[PDB]
Amino acid sequence: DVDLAKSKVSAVSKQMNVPTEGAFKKFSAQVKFDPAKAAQGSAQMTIDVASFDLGDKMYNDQVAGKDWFDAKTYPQATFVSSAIAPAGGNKYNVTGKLTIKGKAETVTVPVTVAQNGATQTFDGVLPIKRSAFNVGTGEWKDTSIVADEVQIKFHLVAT
Ligand SMILES: CC(C)=CCC/C(C)=C/CC/C(C)=C/CC/C(C)=C/CC/C(C)=C/CC/C(C)=C/CC/C(C)=C/CC/C(C)=C\COP(=O)(O)OP(=O)(O)O
Repeated sequence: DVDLAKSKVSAVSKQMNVPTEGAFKKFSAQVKFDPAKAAQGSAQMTIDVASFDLGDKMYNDQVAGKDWFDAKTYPQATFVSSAIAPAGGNKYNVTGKLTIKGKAETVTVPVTVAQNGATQTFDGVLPIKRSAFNVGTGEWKDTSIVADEVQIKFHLVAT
């Protein structure tokens, strides 16, 4: 499987002179994938949500708090695949369970895969609604302040 230092998971939000992008500095992931048997593959990711870095300590503290991630109550977010559907041209629709702030949803993410030497790379973007996971509640429900749509971007490098 993977390499954190070589890999990146980020989230892009809007409001609306944006992107505002933050990156999770601590996560793990496991991938098992052979394009000759793609549907037999699997992947999981576990993110340490308190490691989310927007490049600003006050923003980082706010987003860790109860109305946002509530990182003390829910320290991790997870994705676990259940199916992989080839989409043609090194693209695969990867379906699985995304759990954020203790709320689970089935999601399908388009992933592009490349191999070069002993390295495999997995790139994709998953749009979600933060409200679906109750991320940014209370006064932060107002989507004229922070948009509901958040794009989760990942670049996973294995071996
Ligand atoms: C074929 C194969 C095997 C492929 C591999 C498959 C594979 C590994 C796929 C991976 C797919 C996925 C889903 C990967 C990600 C996995 C996980 C667990 C993702 C969860 C990440 C996560 C916690 C996402 C939630 C992100 C959210 C909703 C973040 C909130 C966004 C945020 C913090 C916005 C804050 C806005 C900011 C910084 C400031 C606002 O400032 P403000 O005060 O309002 O300014 P003003 O007042 O001026 O307006």
